[PDB]
Amino acid sequence: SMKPGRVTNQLQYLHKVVMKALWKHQFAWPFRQPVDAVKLGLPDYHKIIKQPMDMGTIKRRLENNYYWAASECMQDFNTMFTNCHIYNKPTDDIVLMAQTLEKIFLQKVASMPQEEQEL
Repeated sequence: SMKPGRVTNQLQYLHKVVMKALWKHQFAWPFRQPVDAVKLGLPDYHKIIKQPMDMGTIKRRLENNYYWAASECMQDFNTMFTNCHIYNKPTDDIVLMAQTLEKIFLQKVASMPQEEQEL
């Protein structure tokens, strides 16, 4: 991080509303921790996916006031979702799970405060 972490109204919303809804969802389980490509038998995962990202990592970052700005957290979420769409076959079950979470993410983000302020 070039910037210190802090708390903004948008980051607090991403934590207390958006992550709260996503973490507990029944389709969250493939996304709660980093992909372990050896354990899962995915030998080219790290050749294909340049920036792994997962909700466990995002949740820890939110808990530890890691982020400087909400866009940084948003970028992490969209990287996680994109990695799934890129790596997986369109017919893989995990793609449906990611799509379901994306819809929830978008629905919650639609009610986030739209001007960012430090707390």
